[PDB]
Amino acid sequence: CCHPQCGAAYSC
Amino acid sequence: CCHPQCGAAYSC
Amino acid sequence: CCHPQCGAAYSC
Amino acid sequence: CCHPQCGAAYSC
Amino acid sequence: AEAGITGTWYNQLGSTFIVTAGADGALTGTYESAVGNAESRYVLTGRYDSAPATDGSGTALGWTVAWKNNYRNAHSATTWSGQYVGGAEARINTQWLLTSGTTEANAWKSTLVGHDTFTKVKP
Amino acid sequence: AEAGITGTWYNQLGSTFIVTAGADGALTGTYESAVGNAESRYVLTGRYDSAPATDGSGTALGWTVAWKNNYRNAHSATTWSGQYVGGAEARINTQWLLTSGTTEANAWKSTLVGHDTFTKVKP
Amino acid sequence: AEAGITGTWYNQLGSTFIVTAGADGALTGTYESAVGNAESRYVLTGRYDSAPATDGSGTALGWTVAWKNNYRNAHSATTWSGQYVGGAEARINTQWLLTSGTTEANAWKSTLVGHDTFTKVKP
Amino acid sequence: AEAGITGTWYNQLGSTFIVTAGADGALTGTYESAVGNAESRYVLTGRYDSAPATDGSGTALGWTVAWKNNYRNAHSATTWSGQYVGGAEARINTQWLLTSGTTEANAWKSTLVGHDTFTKVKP
Repeated sequence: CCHPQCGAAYSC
Repeated sequence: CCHPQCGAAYSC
Repeated sequence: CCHPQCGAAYSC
Repeated sequence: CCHPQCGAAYSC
Repeated sequence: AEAGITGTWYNQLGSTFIVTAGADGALTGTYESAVGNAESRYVLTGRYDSAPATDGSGTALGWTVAWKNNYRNAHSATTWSGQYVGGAEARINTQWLLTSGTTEANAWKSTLVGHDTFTKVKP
Repeated sequence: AEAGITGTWYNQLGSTFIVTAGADGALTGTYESAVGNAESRYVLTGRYDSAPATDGSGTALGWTVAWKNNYRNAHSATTWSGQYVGGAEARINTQWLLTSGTTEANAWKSTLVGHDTFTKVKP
Repeated sequence: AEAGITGTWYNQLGSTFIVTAGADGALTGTYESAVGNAESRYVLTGRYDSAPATDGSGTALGWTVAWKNNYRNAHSATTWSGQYVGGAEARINTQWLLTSGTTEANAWKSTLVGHDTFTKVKP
Repeated sequence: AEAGITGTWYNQLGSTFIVTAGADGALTGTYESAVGNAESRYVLTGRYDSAPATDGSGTALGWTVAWKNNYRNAHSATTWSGQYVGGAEARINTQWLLTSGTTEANAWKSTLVGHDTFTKVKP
């Protein structure tokens, strides 16, 4: 998950 | 049309 | 339910 | 367009 | 996973999806209510990816049911689009579109959208 | 009226599809691109209301195309849901769902949605 | 381009979309019919990408209208999702979801789906 | 009732949103991840039926989140449309549309569709 919607608390 | 979305400006 | 999709066994 | 639907042409 | 898809499936509402997966990507079957009476049985036809990745990805597929049989006609049709996921708890996750035949005036409200999850055992 | 549906239809994106409407409610044919060469042709199957309302309403229908043929495989399937409307300028108005086979982590973003309008005359 | 979005827009059905784009990414306005009477006006609120890409892409946005004003209440709400495309023929291409309040038995059919294209001049 | 809606909601995927339901029909709040870091917080705005029916129907609503905050921009926006069902285990059942800003060429694949069910109990 890289999109904010799926809770992407990471930086791709 | 009986719903505001289709421009319902009448009385159904 | 009056539509075949929601499980209508017979027409309403 | 790299997908058959958007009238794609060849591979990708 | 032709073997995986072929068989009887049940959604959250109780409906029964009986399908056969052909070797060339064809889907054929019947869609009926939980009771199974003949008057609630409708023909279905669709397609599926007959050569999916074998790395754990799902198998894409879709099918259509026109709501008309020898006993009734609801002047509408529904298409299910989604993917088959095999394994201990196999499931077919879908989103669907239900379109009703309407006059030009009611066309804007002709289509309903929803989602169904089918499993091998009754919900 | 299978007479009205059977034939060649063109959409806005430049795609083409030739379909035959059986008297039994089945839709069969091929979906292709502009040029229409063996590489971009895909099998399509669906269903339609073979006995529509004669009150001016449209004819409900739907079909599926799994994007795999002898030359390519996009591991995905698209379903079109809509209605046929006859007349001097006949047309098939639809909405579609395109689902790709995905791993479980990406399942949430596996389905695209859009709309297509097909006519009997090239755009 | 709040300078692009702010203003009056019209869809293919004759409805009028009056909106103001805040520099913070907020959308505020009113949604009404052709007649434009107070009884046919409804509040709308939404959001938009206030710093779009400079690669020629559109500007993503979305807004909601609950169908209740001080005179009528349709117990439903619609959300439009799409993008603004500037230039000579500026427009907002959208797809929408109309959900109606329903009982559990009817929740399966609570949502309609469609698409609207908004332009700066009446169609 | 705004009281029933006001509060913290969680979805099946870990996301969390804190919303305040105004007496006028406004929804204002924040959508964020489980971790809850300031970098994962986005503003949300929407509307809801503030005077629902008393016939067992759910309460219609919808909201929008443009995916841009002070730390990131995904050039996209999502709209959720659905209804609030109160009671022992209250919940919000929704369907959403996620649109990304795209060039004209890729406009056909600009929107994803899905569904989310939110609850007041951390699942």
